Amino acid sequence: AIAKRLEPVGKVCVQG
Amino acid sequence: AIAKRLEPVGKVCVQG
Amino acid sequence: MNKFMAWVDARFPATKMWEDHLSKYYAPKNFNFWYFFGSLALLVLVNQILTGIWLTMSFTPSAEEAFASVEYIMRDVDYGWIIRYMHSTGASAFFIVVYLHMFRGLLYGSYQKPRELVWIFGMLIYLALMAEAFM
Amino acid sequence: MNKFMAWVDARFPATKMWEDHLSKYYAPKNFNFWYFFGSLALLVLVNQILTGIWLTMSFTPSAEEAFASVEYIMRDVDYGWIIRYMHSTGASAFFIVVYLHMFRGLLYGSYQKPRELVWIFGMLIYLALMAEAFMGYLLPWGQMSYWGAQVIISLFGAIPVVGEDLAQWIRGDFLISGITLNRFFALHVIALPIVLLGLVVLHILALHEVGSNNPDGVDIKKKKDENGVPLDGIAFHPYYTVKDIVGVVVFLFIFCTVIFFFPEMGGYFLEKPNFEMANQFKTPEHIAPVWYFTPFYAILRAVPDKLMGVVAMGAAIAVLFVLPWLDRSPVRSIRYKGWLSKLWLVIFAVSFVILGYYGAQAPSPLGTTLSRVCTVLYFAFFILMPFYTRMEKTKPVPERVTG
Amino acid sequence: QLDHVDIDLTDKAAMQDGARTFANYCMGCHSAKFQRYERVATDLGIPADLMMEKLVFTGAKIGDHMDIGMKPADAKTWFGAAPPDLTLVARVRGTDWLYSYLRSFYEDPKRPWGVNNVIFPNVGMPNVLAPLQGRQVIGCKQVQVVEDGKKQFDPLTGTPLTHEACDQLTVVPKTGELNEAQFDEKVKNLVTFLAYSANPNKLASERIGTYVLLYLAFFFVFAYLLKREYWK
Amino acid sequence: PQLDHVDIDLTDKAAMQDGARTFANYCMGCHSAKFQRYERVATDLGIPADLMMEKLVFTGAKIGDHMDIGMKPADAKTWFGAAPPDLTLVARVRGTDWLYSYLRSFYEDPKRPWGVNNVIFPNVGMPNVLAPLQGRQVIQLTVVPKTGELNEAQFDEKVKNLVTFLAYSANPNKLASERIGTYVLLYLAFFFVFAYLLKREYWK
Amino acid sequence: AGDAAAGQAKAAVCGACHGADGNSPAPNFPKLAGQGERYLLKQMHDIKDGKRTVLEMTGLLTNLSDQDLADIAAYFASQKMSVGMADPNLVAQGEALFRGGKIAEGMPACTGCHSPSGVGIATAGFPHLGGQHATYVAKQLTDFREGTRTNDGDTKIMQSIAAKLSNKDIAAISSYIQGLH
Amino acid sequence: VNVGKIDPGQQIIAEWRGKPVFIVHRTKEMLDALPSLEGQLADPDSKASEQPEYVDPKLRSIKPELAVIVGICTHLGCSPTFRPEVAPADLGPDWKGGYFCPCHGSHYDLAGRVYKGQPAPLNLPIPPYTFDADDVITIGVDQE
Ligand SMILES: COC1=C(OC)C(=O)C(C/C=C(\C)CC/C=C(\C)CC/C=C(\C)CC/C=C(\C)CC/C=C(\C)CC/C=C(\C)CC/C=C(/C)CC/C=C(\C)CC/C=C(\C)CCC=C(C)C)=C(C)C1=O
Ligand code: HEC
Ligand code: HEC
Ligand code: HEC
Ligand code: HEC
Ligand code: HEM
Ligand code: HEM
Ligand code: HEM
Ligand code: FES
Repeated sequence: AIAKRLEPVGKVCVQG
Repeated sequence: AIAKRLEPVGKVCVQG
Repeated sequence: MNKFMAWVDARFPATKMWEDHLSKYYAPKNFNFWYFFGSLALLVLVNQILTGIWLTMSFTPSAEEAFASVEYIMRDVDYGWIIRYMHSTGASAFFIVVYLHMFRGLLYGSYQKPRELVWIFGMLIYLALMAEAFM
Repeated sequence: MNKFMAWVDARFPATKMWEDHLSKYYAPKNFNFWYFFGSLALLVLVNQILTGIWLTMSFTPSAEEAFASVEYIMRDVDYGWIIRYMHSTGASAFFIVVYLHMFRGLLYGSYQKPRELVWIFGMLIYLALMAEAFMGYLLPWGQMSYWGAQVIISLFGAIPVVGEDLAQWIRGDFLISGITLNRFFALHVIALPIVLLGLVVLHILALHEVGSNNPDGVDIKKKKDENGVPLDGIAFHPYYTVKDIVGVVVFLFIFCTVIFFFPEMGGYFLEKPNFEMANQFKTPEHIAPVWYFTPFYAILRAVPDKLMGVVAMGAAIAVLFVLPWLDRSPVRSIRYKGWLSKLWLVIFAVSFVILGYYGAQAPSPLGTTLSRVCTVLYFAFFILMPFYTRMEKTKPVPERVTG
Repeated sequence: QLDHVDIDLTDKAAMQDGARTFANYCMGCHSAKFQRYERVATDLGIPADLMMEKLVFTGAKIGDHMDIGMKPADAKTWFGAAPPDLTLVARVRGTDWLYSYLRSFYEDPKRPWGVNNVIFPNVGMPNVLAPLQGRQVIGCKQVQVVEDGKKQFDPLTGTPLTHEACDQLTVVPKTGELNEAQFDEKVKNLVTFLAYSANPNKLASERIGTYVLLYLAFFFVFAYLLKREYWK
Repeated sequence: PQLDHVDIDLTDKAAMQDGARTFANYCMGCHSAKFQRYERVATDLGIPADLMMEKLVFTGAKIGDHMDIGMKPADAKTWFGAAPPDLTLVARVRGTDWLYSYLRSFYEDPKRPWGVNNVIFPNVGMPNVLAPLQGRQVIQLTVVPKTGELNEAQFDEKVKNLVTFLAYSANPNKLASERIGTYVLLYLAFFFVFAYLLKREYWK
Repeated sequence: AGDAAAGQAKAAVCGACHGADGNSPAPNFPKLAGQGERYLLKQMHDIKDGKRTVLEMTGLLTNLSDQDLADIAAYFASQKMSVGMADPNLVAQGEALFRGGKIAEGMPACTGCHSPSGVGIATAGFPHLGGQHATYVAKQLTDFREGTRTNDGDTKIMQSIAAKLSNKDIAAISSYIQGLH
Repeated sequence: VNVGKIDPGQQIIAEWRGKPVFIVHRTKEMLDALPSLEGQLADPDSKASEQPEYVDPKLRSIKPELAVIVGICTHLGCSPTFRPEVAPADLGPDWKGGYFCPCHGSHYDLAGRVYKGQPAPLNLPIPPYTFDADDVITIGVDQE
């Protein structure tokens, strides 16, 4: 709940 | 007199 | 204790001072609302001294750290926010109480003879308070 | 002006206080060198207050800037070095003058009835002074400052149960840090100065209530003239005011000599290692207290046990409080006490000096042996006082002061 | 055992040479951050432009403190011990200690920097004045003979009578720019500058104190007369 | 200018957590909150220390460190023409209503250095950093349709949560203050009755 | 300690790249003349053991024993490094960086560990720098900055120091060092 | 501090409370030699030293594999040098790994126990730490 509420905005795609 | 007394130790040889 | 007070009184003006200033010191019996403010000014002065002493334990009088040290008092020092609020509200209450005290003096002519020196010392106190609060 | 003073006297007991405390206040006429030190203590207290207020205008009570702020005072502030040396030399001179003051009290039995409360207020003043000087010595934030504070506050860790919690609470941190620095600065700059001023007021008030002792121990109040003035009494103002002015000038000569020519005083007024910034991770090869704390340090170092050493150091100061009840001599002045009292006063002075001298150095075999012997003698001067003050034969005190 | 050095704080030339030595050979690792270039120039008699051109290498202003780029933590990591600020080192250690320490470096392969110090054994400081002094070693050299303080000089030449001792600081010949006397003078000037830096108010302190003591003697005369009189 | 009222609830841990997330992601790039610590924010917002370190501490700082940022005030003042002030106490400097109206009043103004102006703060040096969420807002303020992730209601909640966190940041002692003040006032009312009765007894 | 007299004979193979006396003519080859014997020996041991990677020296030191390396290092340390010339357009910045470092960035001046004249500290192992080729000095500073060269020890003295030097700073300071004496 | 990545016979340096804490992964031969070093230590049982009540008096660590020692020499607070080598030429032949203080030549074993007759009067401090997991420890909170 709190973890989802605090998820960072920036999402990064990573190989594999 | 002071200027000679205060000369920096490191001497650099420069082109021209 | 009776024996202890007898011992003290032969060596200190304890009972004589108590009976000259607080007990056996006969003030007019018709003091009203406006005569609370000398004792309240004393209390606010004591509060200012104590809270300021505790603030000085965490304040940094440097342009780089004064604001930061105040926030450190507000946030990091346990109950430091309480002490700082006591201090600031106590400055404001000091001036409230002192203004009401001076206005009592105006209302009842407490500056008139023989209390001219009382009034002048009060005005010196007020000047010192203005300087203290500004600084 | 006559009219102005008449106006004031109707509204303020100015003339009454002046005639009750300084003029028409008849002190014994046989004060000697040993009675200069109350006025000199007042002068040094005023000097400390003024110079400290001015140092505070430039000092920064943070671990990051305290030492740098002291150097800023020493170099950047106009005449700031003068004010700083006045303050350090004034702390050292405060302890010199106060120790000579206390030794006068010992010499002339000035703690005895009726001056027991005077002595107790004086001892409270001494406790406040020790706390003030200890907390001030931390302010420079040098190596000596930091590590002496560390050891002195670790002493509070010797209390068997609450010792560690009490030490942490005093420090305000898990070690000596800028929190401790700022806290001790606040205590040293306001709280203890206020306590000291109040204690000095109470001390002088008690003295004026019971009157001064004199070198002969003669109660001058017993013999009075037809006007009620003691025969051996003279008005404090102007005679002793001018005498104290001369004493103040002599003290100022010595004080300024130290300030302007020997401010460090061979590293005793300003310790050499304290000119290095505090290092939490390197301690000095030998850490010692300021000289005026050295005697008690020696006592603490003389006791092999830690808690027992702390207790003994505390008792070394606490016994002086009960001194007025330890002395059972029928006479006050050492001039008329028996040979035992003179011998034990000599022993106490020598033991105090030796304890201070050996507490200022790193431990040594002869040093440790003499420190233990002098601790025993220092405590015996008080513990045996109720006995050797009775066993001795005292001379008859003259009815009139000698001179 | 320290060596005594007679340090003249009124010698502007010596302090200037010491300041040059400090700025060149010393401020690489050591700061003098409690001391400003402006005050150093004013007290040493160095013109401000000359101080800027000759002694300020860090791009600081004349009024700036003698700070350096080497941080204490970095230098502690690199050398094993942080090079202390040297503004007050003359007060911390004394001038004799500094004079003996800067001349007591000798080669010691067992040590991290290949050198040790008689005054400061196992010091973490590299011998940065080796180019000037030359290679100094714990070897055998001629030392004046002394028997219970019976020091022998040559009556005629006035030079010492010497015997060989095999545990002495000897400078390897033709290894440094300066001979023993020249390096002695260099170290003396450097320690004189450090002594000034530790106590920059010394000369003014003596002057002001002389005037204060004269005034206090005058005032004592008057107070003593006012006391002895009025006590009749 | 006319401000929009917002009811800030400092007991809403979820709202303050969302506001802290928004502050850490969109605001700490230029603004510091250097007068509060990550540890205290986590404690007051109910955020576990590990979760706070993972989700809100991006500078590599410790949990007990102040919420400092890399952008130095001098550099930011040079770059933007004005220094982004520390936002720890901004809710006390400006108030929650002013912040709520300001963060929703950015509109496009090509004459400005950053292409935006603010109704609450005319000629402000702030770039419109929440444009991705609100969308393109133009002048009365209207949001161009299909230009932001959030609608008007969703963006207002985002600003409200952010302002709520800012409100908490300015005054982290408010909840503890109201709790302590209630007992202090109860004791003083209790003490007043005894003092009043004692005075009444003596003044007979 | 090594023997310079025998090192001269043992150093003939090296003189192909570093010059007969250790004063290399080509900028990319460092001058070994006048370099600290301790530093020279440390570098040669590092290259033997792979702690420092010099591809141009692959297998040149494997057959040389410890005493041979000591002799070669003594021979090169017994010479005098020739002094080059600094670029006038770069000498000011390079001199400022060398003598003062960077107070703001906390970069030390090079005059502490390497002498104000750039002779280094032979006993401490701090290399002689003055007169060293600007190209080689710049390459070494870049390698320290990027971690390519890590044989400065666990303390990472020069890696940390070079981390604070920009490319322009590296070029300017190398040019200044080339003419430093 | 994550300690499962320390290869046999190597140590890492953590920073706790301003102080450097050496975390050493002590191999077998070291712990076999330590019981043979009691004849040269002034405080082999750490009677007068400072350490938690839950560490072994001899090994002075929660578990023999890991050694958590505040790397501050008792004598003047210098950081000892880690010397895991068996018989260094300059540590003498009796060396069996440990800590060598460079400032004044104080010696400690791999358990932080000071050698006899050295400037260091006490053993190296053992900070209050615990094992949250087999590969991670916390320096600052006592073991339950
Ligand atoms: C090497 O090493 C060593 C040396 O070194 C180098 C040494 O030198 C020495 C030798 C050591 C020495 C001899 C040196 C000695 C030095 C010392 C003695 C230093 C000791 C100093 C300290 C460590 C400081 C310790 C301080 C302590 C423990 C005291 C703490 C005090 C406080 C925190 C104060 C508490 C605060 C309070 C109570 C707040 C006030 C509360 C109020 C109620 C205020 C009023 C409030 C109101 C009025 C509101 C309520 C209203 C009421 C009451 C209702 C009615 C209203 C009315 C007003 C009537 C040794 C051994 C050593 O080895
Ligand atoms: C002019 C050439 C210099 C003088 C004069 C001094 N230094 Fe240094 N130094 C350096 C380090 C790493 C240390 C610490 C060593 C240790 O703590 O074991 C020192 C120490 C000193 C001291 C001792 C001061 C004390 O209170 O003990 C003095 C008096 C001193 N230094 C004077 C390093 C360096 C360094 C880096 C290469 C340079 C260039 C210098 N020191 C230069 C001088
Ligand atoms: C850099 C791109 C910024 C980011 C991202 C955010 N802010 Fe900002 N802020 C920035 C500047 C340059 C200024 C000064 C503008 C001026 O003209 O002075 C500001 C100012 C504010 C203010 C005003 C505070 C005051 O005037 O007292 C507020 C309330 C503010 N900023 C809030 C804020 C929020 C909530 C942000 C994340 C949504 C945010 N800022 C990001 C630069 C930048
Ligand atoms: C060309 C084939 C070379 C010969 C023959 C030798 N060396 Fe050399 N060396 C060479 C290069 C290109 C470099 C620089 C590497 C770099 O990182 O840029 C070096 C370096 C050294 C060094 C280091 C010098 C310093 O750090 O100041 C040393 C000490 C060294 N080389 C020694 C050395 C010896 C002993 C040789 C003969 C046995 C020798 N080199 C030959 C290229 C070449
Ligand atoms: C403190 C010690 C410093 C200081 C402040 C600087 N350096 Fe130098 N440096 C140092 C060491 C211990 C070494 C040896 C590295 C090793 O053993 O591998 C070096 C080496 C260099 C080199 C390489 C020289 C060569 O390969 O011949 C260069 C080019 C160098 N250092 C340059 C340099 C510069 C430009 C500095 C100021 C910015 C500087 N150093 C400072 C130790 C130290
Ligand atoms: C008549 C007595 C006093 C008055 C009227 C007074 C008034 C004030 C005022 C108005 C402030 C500003 C507070 C703020 O705006 O946050 C302040 C600050 C401060 N005062 Fe005083 N003061 C008095 C005595 C003292 C004393 C005796 C001390 C120390 C012993 C002290 C210590 C401080 C400190 C450290 C600050 C800065 C911290 C803070 O702002 O809370 N004060 N004072
Ligand atoms: C009995 C009275 C006092 C005594 C015995 C005393 C003693 C001391 C001592 C010994 C020091 C250390 C000085 C040093 O070694 O550098 C010091 C420092 C200091 N004191 Fe006090 N002090 C007294 C009163 C005061 C007062 C009233 C103030 C301020 C109102 C004050 C302010 C300071 C400051 C700011 C410092 C730090 C600067 C410095 O160290 O010189 N002091 N004090
Ligand atoms: C530290 C600041 C102190 C100040 C400013 C001070 C002030 C004075 C003064 C002005 C006098 C009268 C003149 C004189 O007898 O010298 C006096 C007397 C006295 N003082 Fe102090 N005093 C201080 C500390 C102490 C201490 C620490 C003690 C003892 C522990 C003490 C014990 C006494 C006694 C017993 C007397 C009266 C004895 C007699 O009349 O011979 N005082 N004090
Ligand atoms: S610093 Fe460790 S033995 Fe002295």
